[PDB]
Amino acid sequence: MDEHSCPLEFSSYGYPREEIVYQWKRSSVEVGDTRSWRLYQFSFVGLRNTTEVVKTTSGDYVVMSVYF
Amino acid sequence: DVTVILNNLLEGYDNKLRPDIGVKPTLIHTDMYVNSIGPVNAINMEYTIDIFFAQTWYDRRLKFNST
Amino acid sequence: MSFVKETVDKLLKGYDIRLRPDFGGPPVCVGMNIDIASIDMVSEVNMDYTLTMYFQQYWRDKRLAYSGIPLNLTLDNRVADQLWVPDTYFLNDKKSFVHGVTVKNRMIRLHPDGTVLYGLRITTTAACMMDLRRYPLDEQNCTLEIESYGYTTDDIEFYWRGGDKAVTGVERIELPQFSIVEHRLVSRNVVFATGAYPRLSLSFRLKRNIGYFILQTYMPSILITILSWVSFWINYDASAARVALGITTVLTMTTINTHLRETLPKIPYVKAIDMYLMGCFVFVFLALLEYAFVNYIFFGRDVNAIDRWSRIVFPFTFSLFNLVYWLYYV
Amino acid sequence: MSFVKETVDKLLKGYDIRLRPDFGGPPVCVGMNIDIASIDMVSEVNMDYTLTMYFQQYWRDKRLAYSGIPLNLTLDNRVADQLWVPDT
Ligand SMILES: *[C@@H]1O[C@H](CO)[C@@H](O[C@@H]2O[C@H](CO)[C@@H](O[C@@H]3O[C@H](CO)[C@@H](O)[C@H](O)[C@@H]3O)[C@H](O)[C@H]2NC(C)=O)[C@H](O)[C@H]1NC(C)=O
Ligand SMILES: *[C@@H]1O[C@H](CO)[C@@H](O[C@@H]2O[C@H](CO)[C@@H](O)[C@H](O)[C@H]2NC(C)=O)[C@H](O)[C@H]1NC(C)=O
Ligand SMILES: CCCCCCCCCCCCCCCC(=O)O
Ligand SMILES: CCCCCCCCCCCCCCCC(=O)O
Ligand SMILES: CCCCCCCCCCCCCCCC
Ligand SMILES: *[C@@H]1O[C@H](CO)[C@@H](O)[C@H](O)[C@H]1NC(C)=O
Ligand SMILES: CCCCCCCCCC
Ligand SMILES: CCCCCCCCCC
Ligand SMILES: CCCCCC
Ligand SMILES: CCCCCC
Ligand SMILES: CCCCCC
Ligand SMILES: CCCCCC
Repeated sequence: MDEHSCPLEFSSYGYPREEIVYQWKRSSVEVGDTRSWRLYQFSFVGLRNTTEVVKTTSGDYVVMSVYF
Repeated sequence: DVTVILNNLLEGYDNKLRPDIGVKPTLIHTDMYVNSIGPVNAINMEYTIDIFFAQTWYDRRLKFNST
Repeated sequence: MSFVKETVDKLLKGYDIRLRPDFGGPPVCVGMNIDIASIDMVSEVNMDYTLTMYFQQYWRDKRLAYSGIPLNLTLDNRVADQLWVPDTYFLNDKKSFVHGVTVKNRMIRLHPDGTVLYGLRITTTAACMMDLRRYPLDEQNCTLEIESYGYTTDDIEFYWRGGDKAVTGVERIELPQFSIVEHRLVSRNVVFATGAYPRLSLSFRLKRNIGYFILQTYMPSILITILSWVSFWINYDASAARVALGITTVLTMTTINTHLRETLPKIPYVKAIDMYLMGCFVFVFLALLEYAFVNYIFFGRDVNAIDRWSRIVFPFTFSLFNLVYWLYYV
Repeated sequence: MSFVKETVDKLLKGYDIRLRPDFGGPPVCVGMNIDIASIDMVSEVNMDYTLTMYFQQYWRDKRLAYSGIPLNLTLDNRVADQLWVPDT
């Protein structure tokens, strides 16, 4: 009876927040016909979009993530 | 026409450096289209996903005027 | 000898891979052919199938036209590096490769009219969903979709060369569990707001063969269910015998269930075989509950009424359940 | 704007990838950081474990020194093929 929010997150590897900044263009992200997806254990409830800043030894990086 | 323009843009343009190296951050607009969220392999705590990932930005060095 | 050499030398120069044939002209029409060598394995767990095939494209290029040489030229496959080819690719691919031994399994052929035939030996793990709601009594609808990554229909067009004879070698395929029933070719254009992209589709319909399950899944379940009904003819005072028979039939059905799922595909998906096994489990459970009632009412509190009616109801109800199951799922 | 360009150009020119920093000098000390992104699996049967990490190495090289550019130069990754790096 478990529900999960699996993330998919990406960012620059070498370029910190002061060099390259990312932004969601419009409408966040698009999904096709969910009936065509290869999910049998689970069912897709809905996704969402997030942007934050992560601090590491190299610097601060803009991390863009999508939760399913 | 297309060949000369194709070869002309490569003059200079050190690709070592990002656009606006000393001016400002390079703004990149990203779009994602999820073809399918593949099977969720709970044994390894992972899941497959197929995406069309399209990123766009601005590089003034690549400007060329033509039809 | 030398005339052929200088002919190909002049052919190679002046040729730009970065530009397609007739860049300012109409779209180049690409005919496509397939010869399937072996469908190696079809997986329900991953919902995909590996397919080894001889893919062939076929397109006219004016730049690669030569005259005075009636013999067809089968150049070295490495020559394909220097020649333009379509951006064809498979949309439902998960992983694919081209065989490298002994040399890269690739071929390029020129013709005196300037036509190009480009063949590759591709092993691709294509993806197709599988409606396993009726497993093992199911038929799958698996497809290979072939499209151009960048070009629209205005720049390149795809069609099946040879029409219905485009794909061959299907008769040479003998899958270990499936039986190919039909294959279909569809050439169309997927239209978006920006423009229309060409697409081809090779769709096989695969029927599953059930004789494995009929002999090691269904027949054992039916015979254990009948051996459970044997309890109703045992004398009502034989508590040890009837309880042992009922509980051991329940244990045997549990064993069949637990060891079956070890062999079927690892998918938490509800299937028809699961319904059949659950129904047989419920029937043996009710068979033991019947003796619970019998022992309490008569011994605990001229065959008795409960056994008399059970002897007809249980076979009759199980036959009705089988009828509904086989009619609904077939 | 092109100052960084020709600065990096002269930095790479005359660079000897063969030799370590201070080839005739004392040994060069290499500092190391690790950021464990995850430990994917630990296998008792194989007696091993998978490990994903950001592995970073710090070292001082006088050939790659620049002035008049008060900013840390993050370069394209392919430049790593053109500079000396430890054989870790
Ligand atoms: C280029 O990289 C250098 C080195 O990473 C940056 O210099 C460092 O800047 C940070 C602040 O952004 C300094 O941190 C602070 O130092 C004081 C003094 O120890 C300490 O009390 C604070 O808690 C904090 O750690 C840091 O000391 C300084 N130097 C070093 C060697 O780390 C530099 O800012 C970067 N960017 C530019 C434009 O140069
Ligand atoms: C060289 O290849 C061409 C095209 O593949 C061949 O042209 C065909 O040849 C067959 C048999 O020789 C004929 O039945 C066809 O009518 C020809 N045209 C087409 C469009 O198929 C040509 O014959 C080959 N050269 C040979 C065999 O010497
Ligand atoms: C969901 C099934 C629950 C079964 C619970 C076990 C009951 C089996 C024994 C019942 C004995 C008969 C009791 C009623 C006798 C009577 O009505 O006079
Ligand atoms: C599982 C369904 C089949 C069994 C149907 C059982 C029908 C039983 C009818 C007899 C009920 C009366 C039993 C008590 C008789 C008595 O008074 O001793
Ligand atoms: C569905 C594939 C065909 C399987 C044919 C199975 C034949 C089994 C023969 C059973 C004979 C039982 C004899 C019992 C009495 C000795
Ligand atoms: C996605 O990002 C855009 C831009 O930041 C934002 O307008 C939108 O509301 C976000 N999506 C959701 C789920 O709100
Ligand atoms: C979950 C599958 C249930 C199948 C029917 C159970 C047997 C009913 C017999 C009256
Ligand atoms: C899989 C559908 C099984 C339906 C069972 C209905 C009960 C029949 C016996 C009374
Ligand atoms: C399942 C057995 C029911 C008997 C009711 C008297
Ligand atoms: C009394 C005998 C009934 C048999 C039903 C198959
Ligand atoms: C094929 C199912 C047979 C069941 C007989 C009771
Ligand atoms: C005994 C009846 C069996 C019905 C199978 C469809």
